[PDB]
Amino acid sequence: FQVSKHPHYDEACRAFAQRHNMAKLAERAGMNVQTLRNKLNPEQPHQFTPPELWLLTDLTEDSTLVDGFLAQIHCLPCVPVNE
Amino acid sequence: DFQVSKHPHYDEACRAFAQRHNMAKLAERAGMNVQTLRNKLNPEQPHQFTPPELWLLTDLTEDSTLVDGFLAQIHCLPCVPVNE
Repeated sequence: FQVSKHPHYDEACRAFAQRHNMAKLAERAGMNVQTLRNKLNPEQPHQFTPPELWLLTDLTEDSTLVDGFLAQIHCLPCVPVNE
Repeated sequence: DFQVSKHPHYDEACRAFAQRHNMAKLAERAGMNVQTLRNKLNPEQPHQFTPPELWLLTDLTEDSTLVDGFLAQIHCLPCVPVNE
């Protein structure tokens, strides 16, 4: 695995802020709304933690953050499995 | 979908990753403090890796233990490379 040139995670972060209401999502996740914007802003040094990435993915049922996380290291998107 | 699992998948991967690799040698390659680097892999400590930190360590070690545990904590199969 090698880190890519194209910012796949940065484009996944900007797109995640596009779809969801940041005020409502930050409240449900118990996050300061400005800190959530910063961790989604590739212009700011704030970054998500693994527990934060799972929580936001769980509440929204959207894999944008995780899929962009995987493409940066050339992994295909999450393929879930149940049972 | 994408629900959080109650098993410590990412935690157990952090322990296995920490045991497999020398922490001092990885810290000087990754440009991190060796004590901070252990804290991220110690589940009993609240320190966590940032997304750039996980890509770098996966790059330097060519070991997908942390990424696969990251995927397993929310019910994703292990990483399948793109391979150009």
